[PDB]
Amino acid sequence: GPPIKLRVMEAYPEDVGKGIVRMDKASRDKLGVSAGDLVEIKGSKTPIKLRVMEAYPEDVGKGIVRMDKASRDKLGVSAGDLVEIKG
Ligand SMILES: [Cl-]
Ligand SMILES: [Cl-]
Ligand SMILES: [Cl-]
Repeated sequence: GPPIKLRVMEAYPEDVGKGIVRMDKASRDKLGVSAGDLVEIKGSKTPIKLRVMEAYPEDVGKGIVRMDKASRDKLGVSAGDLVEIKG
């Protein structure tokens, strides 16, 4: 559906090495996606796809997505950057 911009932040250690993105309900609902769906994320390198998982309560309403450093490096983005996401 429509793309949205979200601030990428580092995965909690619990989630390092899972090909996932933690996204909150407002973000998922704007994108039209569910947990388990793949989303495409754009950065300075070529885009990647990650699997949506429900945000942690600590992060709800903050406009962020969490993904691990391997994902950010593959995207050519840093923690704190805005990234474009699309379902
Ligand atoms: Cl998982
Ligand atoms: Cl959520
Ligand atoms: Cl590189």
